[PDB]
Amino acid sequence: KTAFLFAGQGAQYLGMGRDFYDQYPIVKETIDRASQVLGYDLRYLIDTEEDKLNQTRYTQPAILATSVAIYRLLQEKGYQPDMVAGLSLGEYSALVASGALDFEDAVALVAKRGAYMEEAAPADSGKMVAVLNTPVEVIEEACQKASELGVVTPANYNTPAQIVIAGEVVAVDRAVELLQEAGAKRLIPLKVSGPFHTSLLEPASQKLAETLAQVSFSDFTCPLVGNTEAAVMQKEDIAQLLTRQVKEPVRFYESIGVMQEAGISNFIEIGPGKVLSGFVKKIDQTAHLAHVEDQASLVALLEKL
Repeated sequence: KTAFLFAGQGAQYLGMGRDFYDQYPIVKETIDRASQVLGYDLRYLIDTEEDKLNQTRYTQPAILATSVAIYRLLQEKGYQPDMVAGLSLGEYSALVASGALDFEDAVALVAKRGAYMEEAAPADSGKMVAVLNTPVEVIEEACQKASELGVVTPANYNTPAQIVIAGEVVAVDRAVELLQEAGAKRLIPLKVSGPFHTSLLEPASQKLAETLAQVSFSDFTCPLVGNTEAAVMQKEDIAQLLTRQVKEPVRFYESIGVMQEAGISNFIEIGPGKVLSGFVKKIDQTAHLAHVEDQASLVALLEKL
């Protein structure tokens, strides 16, 4: 019946979760637990350090702790998910919600993940273009022809009409030239992060694989649809899949199709932000959808209960 969709990097904002934090002990406990694991006050970072909040190595545990706290709050109000998924970093939040990853383990692990991603691909390096309203085949082909010139592949399959390509500057420029020729009307350059979810991140993925080998995963208490394979993840595959996730495409709409086939009717995006909700509305405007990131959005959800 219901899937929780967890936020990814880029949706953070100063003060996120603070309303919940003061009001709900399950929230304060979750954030202060992450603060202990980290060796610094995450609540103060989120509330006051805007530049650090936007630095990958802090963004990742900030969002994960905030999201896990929001999911845990939803659990206290009587919402339990039947399936989960999360956007990139949000996959780890979903791993925590799905019972497979310990919360304190997650917090340390994403601080490391963030670090490795940031060093291997800084926020201003390479290029990312959102290619709107063009067939997937065209985008893939364009990126293929352009690959002779360097790394360029689709990074984020968001909707059938919204695919972000990423990689190195010259190679990505050659890709959009091929797209315009092919007739692509709407190509939006993005200044969000390094070219994540391409082979450029292979060095990152090596370090993460060593770190992951140390992480001990548990049984899934609920099914999780993974970013990489757009399929329900199996316990024995988690680390191999998280290893590839940082250097391979995130396949969001295909994942939403697996959940609709599993018969899920209702979607709740766990904040910060409403990015996944925007995507699922395009995938299927008839799908029942809600997001929770703050007191107002919590009430809008609960008043249907």
